[PDB]
Amino acid sequence: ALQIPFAMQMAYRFNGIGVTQNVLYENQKLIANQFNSAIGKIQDSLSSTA
Amino acid sequence: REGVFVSNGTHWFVTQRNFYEPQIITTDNTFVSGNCDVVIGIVNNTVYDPLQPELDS
Ligand SMILES: *[C@@H]1O[C@H](CO)[C@@H](O[C@@H]2O[C@H](CO)[C@@H](O)[C@H](O)[C@H]2NC(C)=O)[C@H](O)[C@H]1NC(C)=O
Ligand SMILES: *[C@@H]1O[C@H](CO)[C@@H](O[C@@H]2O[C@H](CO)[C@@H](O)[C@H](O)[C@H]2NC(C)=O)[C@H](O)[C@H]1NC(C)=O
Ligand SMILES: *[C@@H]1O[C@H](CO)[C@@H](O)[C@H](O)[C@H]1NC(C)=O
Repeated sequence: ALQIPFAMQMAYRFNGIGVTQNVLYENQKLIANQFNSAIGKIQDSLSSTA
Repeated sequence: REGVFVSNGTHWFVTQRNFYEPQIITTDNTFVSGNCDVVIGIVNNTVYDPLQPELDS
């Protein structure tokens, strides 16, 4: 397990799908907020959809 | 363009992600997008321009 800053990990994840990493870095706050909102939506779905 | 930036404590280098092989940071290793006020964690260094010494001499 080789430690790496999470933002750089996401930069690799973005490069792996054909999106240049500067898109991640310039939009890091937006991406983090979208991730957190998606997780909250997962929580609401699991808490409400039997 | 490929790899990551690394520092040995005094100098910054760029090397491939899966094998340590430090190279001098140049315009042929990196690309420019945006400016210093956007990227979180951006650091100050210098980027060598291989063209400069050819036109200076
Ligand atoms: C980090 O890397 C730089 C680049 O190689 C090192 O600087 C060189 O150090 C050697 C001695 O180990 C000198 O002979 C060279 O002249 C130095 N070159 C430059 C451009 O400074 C630096 O010593 C390295 N730092 C550590 C802690 O290993
Ligand atoms: C990296 O370098 C830039 C300049 O190249 C630094 O920007 C300076 O920031 C101070 C603090 O607000 C200002 O007073 C200076 O006027 C800025 N410089 C310029 C040219 O406008 C930046 O702070 C540096 N960052 C680090 C971490 O060293
Ligand atoms: C990394 O986190 C430390 C706090 O643990 C902070 O002081 C430092 O400025 C941060 N550096 C970057 C590049 O985010």
